Amino acid sequence: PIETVPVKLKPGMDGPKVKQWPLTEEKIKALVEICTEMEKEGKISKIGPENPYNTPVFAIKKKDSTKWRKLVDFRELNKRTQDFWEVQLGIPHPAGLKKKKSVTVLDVGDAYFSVPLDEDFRKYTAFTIPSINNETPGIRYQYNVLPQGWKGSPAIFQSSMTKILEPFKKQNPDIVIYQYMDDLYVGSDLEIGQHRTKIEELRQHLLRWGLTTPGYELHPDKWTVQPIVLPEKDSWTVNDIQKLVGKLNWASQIYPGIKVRQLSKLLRGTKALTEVIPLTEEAELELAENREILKEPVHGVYYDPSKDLIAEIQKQGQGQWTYQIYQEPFKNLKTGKYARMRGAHTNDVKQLTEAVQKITTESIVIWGKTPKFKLPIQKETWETWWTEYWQATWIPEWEFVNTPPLVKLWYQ
Amino acid sequence: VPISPIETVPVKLKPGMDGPKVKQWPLTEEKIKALVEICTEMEKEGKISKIGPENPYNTPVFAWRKLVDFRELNKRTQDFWEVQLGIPHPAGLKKKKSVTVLDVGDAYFSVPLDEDFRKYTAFTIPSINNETPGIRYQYNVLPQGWKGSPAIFQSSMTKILEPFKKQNPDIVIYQYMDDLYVGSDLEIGQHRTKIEELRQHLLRWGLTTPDKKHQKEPPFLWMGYELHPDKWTVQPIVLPEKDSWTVNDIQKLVGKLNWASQIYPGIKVRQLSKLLRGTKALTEVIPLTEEAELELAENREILKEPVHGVYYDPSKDLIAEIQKQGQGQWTYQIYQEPFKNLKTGKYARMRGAHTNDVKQLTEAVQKITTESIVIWGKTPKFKLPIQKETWETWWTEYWQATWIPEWEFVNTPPLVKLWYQLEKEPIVGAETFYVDGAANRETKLGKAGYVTNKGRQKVVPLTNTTNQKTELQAIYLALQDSGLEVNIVTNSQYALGIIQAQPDKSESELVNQIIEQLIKKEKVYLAWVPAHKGIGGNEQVDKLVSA
DNA sequence: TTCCCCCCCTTCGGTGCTTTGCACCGAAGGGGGGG
Ligand SMILES: Cc1cc(/C=C/C#N)cc(C)c1Nc1ccnc(Nc2ccc(C#N)cc2)n1
Repeated sequence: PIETVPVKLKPGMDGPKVKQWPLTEEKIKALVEICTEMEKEGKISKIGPENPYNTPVFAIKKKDSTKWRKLVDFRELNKRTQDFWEVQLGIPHPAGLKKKKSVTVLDVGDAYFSVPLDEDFRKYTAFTIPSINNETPGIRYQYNVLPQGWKGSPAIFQSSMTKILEPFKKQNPDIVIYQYMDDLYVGSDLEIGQHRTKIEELRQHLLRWGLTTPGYELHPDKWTVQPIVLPEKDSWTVNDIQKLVGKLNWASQIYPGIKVRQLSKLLRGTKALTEVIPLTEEAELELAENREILKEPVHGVYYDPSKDLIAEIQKQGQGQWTYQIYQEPFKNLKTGKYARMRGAHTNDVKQLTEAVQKITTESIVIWGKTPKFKLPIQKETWETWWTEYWQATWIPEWEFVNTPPLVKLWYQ
Repeated sequence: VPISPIETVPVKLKPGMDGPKVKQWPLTEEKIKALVEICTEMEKEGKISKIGPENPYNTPVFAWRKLVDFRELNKRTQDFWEVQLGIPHPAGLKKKKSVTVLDVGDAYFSVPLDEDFRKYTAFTIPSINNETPGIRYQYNVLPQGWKGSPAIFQSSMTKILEPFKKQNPDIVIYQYMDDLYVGSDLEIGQHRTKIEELRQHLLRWGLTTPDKKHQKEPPFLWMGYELHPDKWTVQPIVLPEKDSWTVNDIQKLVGKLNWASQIYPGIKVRQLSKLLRGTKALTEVIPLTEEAELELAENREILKEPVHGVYYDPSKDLIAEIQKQGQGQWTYQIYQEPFKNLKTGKYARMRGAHTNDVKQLTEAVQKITTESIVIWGKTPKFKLPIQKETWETWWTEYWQATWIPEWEFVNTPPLVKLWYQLEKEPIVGAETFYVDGAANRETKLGKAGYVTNKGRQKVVPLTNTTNQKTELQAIYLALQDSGLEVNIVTNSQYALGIIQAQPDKSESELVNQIIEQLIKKEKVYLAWVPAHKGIGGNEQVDKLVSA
């Protein structure tokens, strides 16, 4: 056989020259085993010292699967080939995927093994396996077939994927289809049993068409931008009204109609924090009006595809987190919270990894454009430990934050 | 027609450029006229062959034997991939029974160049003592002094050696400088057979490896270490004892101590490095203080007695222990068996202006974990001098996420504990101060004060201070004249960001005084309110400081 | 008189924010072990 699509970087830009982080001994043994197995089938080809490019490589696992899997950080090669996949062979993003009751995720990675990569491009997708203590030189390879985790791989394989999925789209026009990286999101309004049967039908259809394949449901109908609610107290003290005034001052930036001038009528003196204050009726009326404001939609909020989504994560203790996906500061496109799981005591970085995966999957479903994370964690700890509990086929873009968070205004 | 026993590696150039021309440079010392004779010998042995008028080249003679300088050409050569960038550390080396060194100096001229690229490495200079116009020249093998020659030679050597490494992995082969070191668990009775087989294998591919000197010479003195059969040390450390120390001398001493701190336990250089703050001239002599002299003598005390690390074993697991040293210094020992260390190290980086001890332990376990991953591949079992309850109380209430690998408590004081903890609820029976501090940018004058609920008021002036420091001093005033149980209200969240983190040491003495006061107290509660709203007594104290 | 890698400790500078100060951070020069 078939013609190879000419993939070229933008003029005036070089290729990826990123180094690779040291790996654990088992993540090197399994990596070598998998790479030799892929070498026996002509999927990767060893390269000589005339290829000055490199991309980082990690090893991960999958849920309910002891077998390891390889992963290549194409976060820079994706940026370099900005024009190719985005402009020439872009993928439309439906605006109705949100309304589906259930969304299931499937893997189409092995369908990418068939198409070989362009001859002129094979040098850019070069990676190396390191050695324990650097005693021996790292074993270098390059991709022969189309590579997983690269932006241009779906852009090139969409022509065949449309022919794969046309009969199912025609026979079942009540199911929406979306593709991002090697992930296929299928949206439907059916019930659990019918959805599972239809997913099995899709799996067997893909197997029959030629795909090699060796719960998992998400419900967008259970997602809602969380609103902020003012505290409710049977007994009101000076400390509580001070906290409420501070919270309303903080929230007045979000809502221009927030008023706190009547709240100061109860704090005209240097009263002690512990002592109680009876509540005046004007203050109660304004407090109820502010509560009513805190349910209205934010005025001036719109989604502009030109800019990039910015995510944030705040740890609220007890193994609980909050997040706010937004573009302009204090103008939240989406908010939410995340809680513990079946594990009694597992980890703190692992919970952050799961929260990041959930946030980015929801951002793909809602918008299709992955945000950038302001992760509240040490850079060294994250870089050292993220791979141990990360189960995904792609990597977001995160910048770490070193500021004092005084945000107790998200979880009570 | 030329010959080639191994595969050639294609090389390109940066597009749009051609071959340069270089001015004459002085020749070597041991040869001044023998260049033509050695060129004739090279042409006889096939490394060099004459050509026609290919393209304008002009290259000098380097200032051993003749060496052609391609420095101007090296700016036209394709970029290559460097093979070895991180040197192995001796601790992560397995214990070999015997070692043997072979010479591969001449084998560097036995890797054929690219047939398409041979026409670029051409020498175009005649003799010096005689009178000749000039002969032709081009390399049929890897040139010396080329940008890409070392990488190509290393790749070819690895390709040649890999078939032998496949059959018998027990023998390890390393290529440093221009030799080959072979280590094996076989005794000398059978080591020679393997050495002979390796030599025959290298000869089959066209390389001869004769060497006699270092086959019986351990230690090996490699990169600054003293590798023996089953131990390793550092090369001997020289400590200057000159009475007068300049800035450069202190820098040299602290660098040498940092290098020597990898095998000698309990080396502290934190006090010495402080002497270099604010001084940059090497001709300025900095007088020595008491703490610096004491720590310098302490460092000298370890180095007289020699100790040797042991070689790693992959059949066991490694344990890392951390000990405190005060002022923010930590020392760790990594060993696979007690009293037989694999490595030692120190950590003293001051990450941030305001930090405490538990955060330092968190930042110190990370370094050990990363170093173990780089060197040994497995994370070690930590044995920290901290209590699990303190760790939980700190990490469940801190905003930053963090993790520690499997670690066990060991009782060896000084233990690491959080000195003071605030209260989350207002105290019953505690006077509620309302503090404020104001400053002026023009007059550089400020006023810090507080008003209590009982009616007590206090204001103090300050000079050459900013608003943040005025507010911190107002909190200081609130803490000074108060009971054990204290409630405070401040309208600035910067002091809240400082105090709430609960630091143990700071680079500003005011915060140090604040912790010194908060240690004596029993229960402290700090609250934040927005200013400019006349909330509580904040308006009164704001008026007092502003008027 | 090179240049680069690795490591460490200050100094410096521009962001991010608590706002012409203050905190955090990376990268620049010096000091070590070699080519
Ligand atoms: C880094 C390294 C440096 C030299 C030395 C280079 C130089 N000069 C020699 C060898 C063979 C190696 N490579 C390896 C690999 C695995 N285990 C070991 N252990 C080991 C190291 C030194 C001695 C000795 N004597 C014995 C065993 N060395």
